[PDB]
Amino acid sequence: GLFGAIAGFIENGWEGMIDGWYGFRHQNSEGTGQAADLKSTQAAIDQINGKLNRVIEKTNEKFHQIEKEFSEVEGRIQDLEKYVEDTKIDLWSYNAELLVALENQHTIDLTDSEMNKLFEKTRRQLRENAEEMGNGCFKIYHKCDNACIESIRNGTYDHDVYRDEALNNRFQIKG
Amino acid sequence: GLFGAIAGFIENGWEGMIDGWYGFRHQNSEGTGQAADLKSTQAAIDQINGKLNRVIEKTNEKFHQIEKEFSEVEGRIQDLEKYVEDTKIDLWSYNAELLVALENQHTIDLTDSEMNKLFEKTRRQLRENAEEMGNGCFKIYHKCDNACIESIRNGTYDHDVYRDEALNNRFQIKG
Amino acid sequence: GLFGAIAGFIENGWEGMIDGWYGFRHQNSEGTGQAADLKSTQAAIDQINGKLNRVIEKTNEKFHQIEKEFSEVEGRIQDLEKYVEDTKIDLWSYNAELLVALENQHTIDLTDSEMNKLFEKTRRQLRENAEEMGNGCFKIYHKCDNACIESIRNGTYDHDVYRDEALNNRFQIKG
Amino acid sequence: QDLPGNDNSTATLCLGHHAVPNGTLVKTITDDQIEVTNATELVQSSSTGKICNNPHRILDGIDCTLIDALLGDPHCDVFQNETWDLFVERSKAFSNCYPYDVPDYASLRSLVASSGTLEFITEGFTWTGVTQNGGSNACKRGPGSGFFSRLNWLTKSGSTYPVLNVTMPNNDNFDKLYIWGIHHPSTNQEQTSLYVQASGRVTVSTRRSQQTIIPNIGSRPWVRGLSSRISIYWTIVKPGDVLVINSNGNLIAPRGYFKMRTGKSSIMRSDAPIDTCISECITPNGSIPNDKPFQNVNKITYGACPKYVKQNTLKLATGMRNVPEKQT
Amino acid sequence: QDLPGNDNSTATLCLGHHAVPNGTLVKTITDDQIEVTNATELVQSSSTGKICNNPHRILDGIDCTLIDALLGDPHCDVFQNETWDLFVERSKAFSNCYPYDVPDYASLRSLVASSGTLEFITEGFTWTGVTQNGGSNACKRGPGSGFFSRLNWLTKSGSTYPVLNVTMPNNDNFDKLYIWGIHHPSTNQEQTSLYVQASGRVTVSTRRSQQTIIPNIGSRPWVRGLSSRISIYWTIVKPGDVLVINSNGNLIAPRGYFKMRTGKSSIMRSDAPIDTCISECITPNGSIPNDKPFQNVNKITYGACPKYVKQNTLKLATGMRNVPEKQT
Amino acid sequence: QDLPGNDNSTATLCLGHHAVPNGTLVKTITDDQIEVTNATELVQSSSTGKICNNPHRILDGIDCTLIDALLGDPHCDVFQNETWDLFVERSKAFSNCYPYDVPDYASLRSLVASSGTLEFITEGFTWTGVTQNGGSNACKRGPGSGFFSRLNWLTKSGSTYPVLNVTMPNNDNFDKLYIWGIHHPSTNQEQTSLYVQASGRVTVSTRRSQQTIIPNIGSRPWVRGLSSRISIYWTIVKPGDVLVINSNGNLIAPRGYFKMRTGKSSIMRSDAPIDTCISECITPNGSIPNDKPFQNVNKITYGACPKYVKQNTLKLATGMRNVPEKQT
Ligand SMILES: *[C@@H]1O[C@H](CO)[C@@H](O[C@@H]2O[C@H](CO)[C@@H](O[C@@H]3O[C@H](CO)[C@@H](O)[C@H](O)[C@@H]3O)[C@H](O)[C@H]2NC(C)=O)[C@H](O)[C@H]1NC(C)=O
Ligand SMILES: *[C@@H]1O[C@H](CO)[C@@H](O[C@@H]2O[C@H](CO)[C@@H](O[C@@H]3O[C@H](CO)[C@@H](O)[C@H](O)[C@@H]3O)[C@H](O)[C@H]2NC(C)=O)[C@H](O)[C@H]1NC(C)=O
Ligand SMILES: *[C@@H]1O[C@H](CO)[C@@H](O[C@@H]2O[C@H](CO)[C@@H](O[C@@H]3O[C@H](CO)[C@@H](O)[C@H](O)[C@@H]3O)[C@H](O)[C@H]2NC(C)=O)[C@H](O)[C@H]1NC(C)=O
Ligand SMILES: *[C@@H]1O[C@H](CO)[C@@H](O)[C@H](O)[C@H]1NC(C)=O
Ligand SMILES: *[C@@H]1O[C@H](CO)[C@@H](O)[C@H](O)[C@H]1NC(C)=O
Ligand SMILES: *[C@@H]1O[C@H](CO)[C@@H](O)[C@H](O)[C@H]1NC(C)=O
Ligand SMILES: *[C@@H]1O[C@H](CO)[C@@H](O)[C@H](O)[C@H]1NC(C)=O
Ligand SMILES: *[C@@H]1O[C@H](CO)[C@@H](O)[C@H](O)[C@H]1NC(C)=O
Ligand SMILES: *[C@@H]1O[C@H](CO)[C@@H](O)[C@H](O)[C@H]1NC(C)=O
Ligand SMILES: *[C@@H]1O[C@H](CO)[C@@H](O)[C@H](O)[C@H]1NC(C)=O
Ligand SMILES: *[C@@H]1O[C@H](CO)[C@@H](O)[C@H](O)[C@H]1NC(C)=O
Ligand SMILES: *[C@@H]1O[C@H](CO)[C@@H](O)[C@H](O)[C@H]1NC(C)=O
Ligand SMILES: *[C@@H]1O[C@H](CO)[C@@H](O)[C@H](O)[C@H]1NC(C)=O
Ligand SMILES: *[C@@H]1O[C@H](CO)[C@@H](O)[C@H](O)[C@H]1NC(C)=O
Ligand SMILES: *[C@@H]1O[C@H](CO)[C@@H](O)[C@H](O)[C@H]1NC(C)=O
Repeated sequence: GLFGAIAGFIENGWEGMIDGWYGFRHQNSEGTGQAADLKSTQAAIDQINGKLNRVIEKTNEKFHQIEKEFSEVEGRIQDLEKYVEDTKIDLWSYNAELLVALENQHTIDLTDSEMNKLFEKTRRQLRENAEEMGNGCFKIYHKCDNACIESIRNGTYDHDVYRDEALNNRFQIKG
Repeated sequence: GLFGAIAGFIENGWEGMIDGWYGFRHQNSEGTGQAADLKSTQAAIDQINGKLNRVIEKTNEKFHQIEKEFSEVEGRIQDLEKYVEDTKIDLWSYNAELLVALENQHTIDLTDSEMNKLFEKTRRQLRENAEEMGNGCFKIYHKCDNACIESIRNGTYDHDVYRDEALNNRFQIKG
Repeated sequence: GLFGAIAGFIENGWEGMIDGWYGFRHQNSEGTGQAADLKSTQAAIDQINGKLNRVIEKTNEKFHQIEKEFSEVEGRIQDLEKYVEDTKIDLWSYNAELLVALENQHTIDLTDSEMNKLFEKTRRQLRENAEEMGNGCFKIYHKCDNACIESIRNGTYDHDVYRDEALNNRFQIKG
Repeated sequence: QDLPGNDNSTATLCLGHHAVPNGTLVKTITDDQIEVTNATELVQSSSTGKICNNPHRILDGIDCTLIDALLGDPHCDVFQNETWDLFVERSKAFSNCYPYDVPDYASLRSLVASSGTLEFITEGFTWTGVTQNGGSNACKRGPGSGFFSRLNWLTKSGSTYPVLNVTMPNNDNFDKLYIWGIHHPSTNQEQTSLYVQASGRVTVSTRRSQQTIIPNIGSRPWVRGLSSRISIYWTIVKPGDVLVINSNGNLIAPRGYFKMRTGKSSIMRSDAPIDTCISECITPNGSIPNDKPFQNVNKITYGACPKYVKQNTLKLATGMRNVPEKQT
Repeated sequence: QDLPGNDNSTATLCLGHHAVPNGTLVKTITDDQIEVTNATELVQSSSTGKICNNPHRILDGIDCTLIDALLGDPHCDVFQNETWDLFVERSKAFSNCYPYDVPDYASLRSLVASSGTLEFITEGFTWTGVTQNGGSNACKRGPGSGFFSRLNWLTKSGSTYPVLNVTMPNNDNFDKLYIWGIHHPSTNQEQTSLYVQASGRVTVSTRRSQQTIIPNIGSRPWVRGLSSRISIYWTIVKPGDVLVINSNGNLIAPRGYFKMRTGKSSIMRSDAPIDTCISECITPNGSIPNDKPFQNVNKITYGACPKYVKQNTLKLATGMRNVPEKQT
Repeated sequence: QDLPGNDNSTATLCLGHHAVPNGTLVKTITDDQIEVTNATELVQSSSTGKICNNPHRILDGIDCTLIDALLGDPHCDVFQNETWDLFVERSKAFSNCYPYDVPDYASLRSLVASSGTLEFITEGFTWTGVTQNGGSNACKRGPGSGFFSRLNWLTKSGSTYPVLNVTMPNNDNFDKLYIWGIHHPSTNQEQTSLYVQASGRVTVSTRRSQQTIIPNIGSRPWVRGLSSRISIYWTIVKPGDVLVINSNGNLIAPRGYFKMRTGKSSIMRSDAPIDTCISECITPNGSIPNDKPFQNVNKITYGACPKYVKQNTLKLATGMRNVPEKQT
């Protein structure tokens, strides 16, 4: 969508992730593992619900209106009675059709955004110790065990702790 | 909003900033200070005004129309006269309600954008001499006095001047 | 637009680029060149066509309706016949005017996006071997001949190959 | 820090989003089939087929149309003084009394249908010099001949039909609806037999209005053994006004007034069954739930209903785009 | 290159945006209360309570309705040849002359109200053999009996009412509106006293149309001492056409024509005071400013007015989201 | 890894987008003139000026209006049993037979115009005791006097006009439209010369309805040598019902029925030339292409047409923003 994460730099989705809408898979010292991110999952879900409720808000009521079916042929007045209703229906139909198209388009960029926002947030947190591989995976240039992965995920990762190890592994090598 | 700066990576607003909508706060070896950015302030304001003017553009005029209040009971024709007006009012009401909702939603992402655009712009200018602390603050890794802060703000900062000092302070240290 | 690339960090367009909507100009050891990018050019064009087709989709047909021109003065019924049509026309006119304004606004951010998406994509591919000059040009810090420029363009550039040369040229120098 | 930080390994962290094997196609500004994770339908397209008799007061008309229930066709006597939020009128309804026609039938049906009450008050009209309570064999009431319960057919007394000139003041604080009529005889002979004058006349007026109708003599098609017709007219008399009925023959006089109220009542043609359940939205196809914003069941509705639309399906995506990881 | 000399230090630069202590809640696609820095109201919900007499030509009807000003009820003689952009009609207005009724009152009020002029031209109709200028005590003009200034009541001369057959050609290049009427007597005796024939008739026609009305005799409710009524009719005669009036009795003849124009004129029922100020938008509640796009004051409007909406407030956010330091 | 690449240099890669020298201004949410690379127009604002005779069946009325083609004015005899998807009615059309008027002309023109056929079936009505086929010099048919091809003017036979009482059952499975009328004489003498009774009467009825009209005697303006008029009325008789025509004089009787269908047919007033070409959308200004979604040619349309809008141009940007590099 507008941000280019979903169906963009993040090649495809994980049918395996049954516990949330956005999340982390990882491969480290102690093996591999997956974990939904619940804050962006809730952020995407709340906006979609808010949107949904506003569309479902109050069917207004109408009681005695005009006749909309006729059994005799009458001419002028019945012609106007049919024309009023036919133009009311075409106007409300254009309205429903434009509404779900703007709505759906927005829902698709809104979730694209939440994805990219989680990506950028993780990026900012890893500071100088990781590099973007460009497919939505960061290469972390220091030993990062499962508690380390869990601190990135729960937003408490301290980059400073690993900066000297990371910078060394990342740059120096032989060039 | 879609960009995640306002009410996102930038934790909260400054009630103290009374001179513009977006701006800078800094702490350097000479003191601390604040300064509104007037270009992004004008960019956000102009779009909102443009938007506003288009909504306020020309009330069209109507003179002799149909009767909208009756004192006797008449049946068929007066039933149609009420149904035409009631469906006109519900259609124009749906229109005003959808209009301000799309409009407001856009105004919120539009200003979110202007914020993030100022952030990215500053980022690009500091080149290799600063790091993002992830809360909308850059750590500048070289001595930057008040004229130096002012050059970043007025867009004339030359990164090259400070590159060797910055790269040293930033990387080398001990890892 | 929302992303700040077009008429933003990319100062202006190239009237010279007659073979696509987005693209690359370069300068390398082998000389200088220009080349349209056809994937983002197709992405921007397809969305705009999709949008266009939906707007042009099916004129619905109407046969016998009400009279819309009168030669005698009749009062009550003819007053209603004029009021129904006048309110139908103002409602469909508001609809056409809001439609092209939302549409156009979106078309402008949609193409702004495609630009910025090509920019970010290129950025991610060059990894540690280039720096953003902030005007939409990357400085590539290693010798990159025409086939090298071609691999960046056709998305097969391997950063690892040039990483040691790049990191050296980029950092070390004298600070 | 610690000491010579030698253990130089790396980790990989990858961000991603879910995908489902199924997925639903929705329309967009730029595409008309894009697949998303999940969607919800906004067009109610199905009725239960039954009119729920709750919360509105539904009055099943059975084989009476509202106008016959109003006039008082014998077979509709069940409906006297009845009230309704919605009068359902059935296609099977029939008339079975003196042949009549109502000049602006549609307005009278309208006006009564939204008054919502058939509450009838009898007034003491005094017709001097004519014979009251005429009846007919086309309007059998029980064994006997009869006529509409609410109208009073006056014919000559002995050898004269005088000029009737009566008045009835509206002294209450509400409007009064008076239904009355005129008799169109088949032959001049029938005219003079019943009303003596060879040309009758009815003038009904208030301070605010007047209607004078003259009968029309001639043969119409045989209907229930008769070629004559009566035509129904109505007069609303506001508080403080006064009815004056003046006739020379052919009057079908009122027996009092219906009271008029203001409410949410209306009438609907439907052969759907009424049933016990609560539903707010009524359609001639039966009630429909009003949880969705739009509906495609029927453009005729009573109560809190979704807005009728031409489309039969409109799906609102309620999830991100589906980009599956294989599809199993 | 640049030679630092001695300083080794860093600086911190932080970007941010303003916030206000107050803030306004607005509705969104995804939220219905989100707080922003500032908003502006789009629904005009209040009237001044006065009809500004500028720029449109407001004609206060005082206690005349437009139809009585048209016919020429004595108490409305002030309105002769008057013109208006908006005729304000007051609830206090009353009629005070011969009891009349206008069959399609609403169309005649409409048609005159948007013509916008009561300019009346007298034509030299010659009625031979009847008595002109009949008047009544229900229409007192000054001390005497009178009648509508613009209509001419003809009764018999001596012992005859001939067959009137007159003509008046439209030779000008504009349409002519002729108002005329018929007299419905209370009793056959009144009929023959005034018009001799026991049944009158009025036929008014052009090359393009014809109307024949026959009087209706009978008693109506006493209004200003009378039980008779006159009913008003209208005939527009296009350029080059010709009026032929033909009657046998009961004619209330025209004295000439009103001219018809085409304009922005209309009529409005309002008891609001007229005042001096300029306002483009008029509502029966008084004028309203038309700076906002929508309004919720009244669905009846004349002039450049905001579109009426059901909502009483709609705020357009004109600032970013309010995320304060402290609280709200 | 790679050995000493002696020269270590850099490259510059710059991303950009096209720009065009020309560019088009479009409206936006935030701006009303922003320049883009390219745009497409959504308002069709021009007609060819010709009504394409394909795919709809256009019937050019030449100098007959549909109602005269219906009644059968001699000069319109060409239109007998004709059919149309669109009947174009020309401003030049004229009537040229006995002066008539149709009380609800607009409904009769409507009802026939969408039936779409003038297919006329003659029925064997038997009028006993009157003289059929009356004609007039205002309705010349060829050398002779004549009358509407589809109506039958009955006058007295010898010294009597009996009471006509005839019937015609609808036994087919479609509705029948019967056009009939009444003759309004100029003078009582004309009345008695033609119809003997000094007051005629026509009553036409089915089981479901009835209309009684009485003639109106008096002089109207001279039209084609006559001061009399006939007024046209219509009666639709449903399957299984029955027409009963009953008269005492002044009847202009039907000669059979028009059949009514249900279709997409209509009528349009236009002096545009018909031409050969296929166009789906017809406007009284000529056909217009329906490729754009909106149109500003005319609010009157027949067929698949763009929605009429007040705007004469609306451009949908179909390209990015134009930010050129040179000057202007
Ligand atoms: C004027 O003409 C109409 C139509 O020609 C005459 O109507 C018909 O009158 C007869 C005799 O009253 C009706 O006959 C009855 O029919 C029923 C069913 O067949 C039967 O039960 C009776 O024993 C009798 O046969 C006939 O139905 C009726 N038809 C219609 C369509 O109205 C009318 O009588 C004529 N009137 C005069 C005064 O000449
Ligand atoms: C036909 O019946 C009506 C209603 O019964 C009669 O109307 C009433 O007629 C009387 C006598 O003209 C009216 O009386 C007058 O009332 C005024 C007001 O108090 C007073 O000034 C007079 O002294 C006299 O009492 C009465 O108002 C009137 N009422 C109504 C509602 O119209 C009518 O007279 C009868 N006509 C015939 C020819 O029998
Ligand atoms: C009732 O009054 C009307 C209007 O005053 C009379 O109508 C006029 O009648 C005369 C004689 O029939 C018509 O004259 C004709 O004029 C044409 C030329 O236009 C001429 O060629 C004929 O030979 C004939 O002279 C005149 O046109 C007609 N005018 C109008 C507007 O209708 C009518 O005759 C009077 N009727 C009675 C019974 O008194
Ligand atoms: C984050 O994860 C680490 C490892 O489990 C734990 O020690 C720390 O307390 C967690 N903090 C929060 C807020 O979850
Ligand atoms: C930017 O700021 C520095 C420090 O005040 C000043 O010397 C320089 O000229 C400024 N340039 C502009 C364009 O303001
Ligand atoms: C990319 O460009 C290089 C240089 O022309 C070429 O060898 C390589 O095969 C290209 N790959 C693709 C997919 O175009
Ligand atoms: C699809 O969306 C609707 C409305 O948000 C929700 O009730 C439903 O549970 C969703 N389906 C799934 C599988 O989440
Ligand atoms: C109808 O209601 C009125 C008012 O309560 C009552 O007097 C009258 O007798 C009722 N008649 C019937 C048949 O219920
Ligand atoms: C509802 O009723 C109408 C008329 O009977 C019918 O055409 C329509 O198809 C029905 N729709 C549904 C959902 O029953
Ligand atoms: C709020 O917005 C309106 C319209 O843009 C503006 O006139 C007003 O001054 C704004 N309020 C403040 C405090 O800026
Ligand atoms: C009305 O206007 C006409 C045309 O100027 C004039 O002849 C006539 O006398 C005027 N009458 C009055 C009462 O103003
Ligand atoms: C305007 O007038 C109408 C009718 O008098 C009243 O119901 C409405 O509340 C009034 N509104 C205002 C803002 O005065
Ligand atoms: C402008 O847009 C229209 C519709 O997309 C297209 O047919 C036309 O070729 C475009 N013009 C150019 C120069 O590309
Ligand atoms: C009109 O059509 C009917 C039915 O085919 C036919 O009997 C009749 O003779 C036709 N008349 C003319 C003039 O075409
Ligand atoms: C179409 O016809 C109408 C009425 O003749 C005219 O006012 C209008 O300007 C015409 N428009 C075009 C595009 O011909």
